Amino acid sequence: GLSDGEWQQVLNVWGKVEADIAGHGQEVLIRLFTGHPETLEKFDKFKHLKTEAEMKASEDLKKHGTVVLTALGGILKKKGHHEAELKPLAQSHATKHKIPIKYLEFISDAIIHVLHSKHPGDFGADAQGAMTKALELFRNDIAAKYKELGFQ
Ligand code: HEM
Repeated sequence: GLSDGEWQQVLNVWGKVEADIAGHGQEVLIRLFTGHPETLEKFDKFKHLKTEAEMKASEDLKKHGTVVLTALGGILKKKGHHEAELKPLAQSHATKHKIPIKYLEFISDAIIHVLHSKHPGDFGADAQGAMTKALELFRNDIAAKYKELGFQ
């Protein structure tokens, strides 16, 4: 649960992401893949990427980064009222993609990392606190659907 002030910060920070959704999406995925190589194995269409240079050069990775952050932004803009939006994502990630919740923790931290990297000094303490809570909420609601499905 976030306060309205906190949601306001989240959506303020998100305005930064939306000015360049593909650049942000790209850097998030790269941070995930390089920080946690086992995650790369879950993508049949990225598993070929051996080096970070190849990742940076991949237009399809940038494309998918856009898809991911477009979906996350859709969800964030609901300010917690995201059941309809989140349920299909939980179900596809549990049943088709088979993504353990640990990896959603990974990408959550990666988003925080990227925001500091692209906006040093422009991502204050309050903003980090709000974004972190929002990603925890997102993660926690997915976690509930995972439990329901018996997925580890
Ligand atoms: C903020 C977190 C995430 C969001 C918003 C998100 C969103 C999406 C969306 C919208 C799709 C396409 C529709 C679908 O298949 O349901 C997708 C596909 C996929 N996601 Fe996620 N995702 C997230 C995190 C992750 C993580 C952490 C992993 C793995 C470590 C992952 C693995 C995949 C894979 C393997 C696909 C299918 C890719 C393909 O073959 O086209 N996702 N994701």
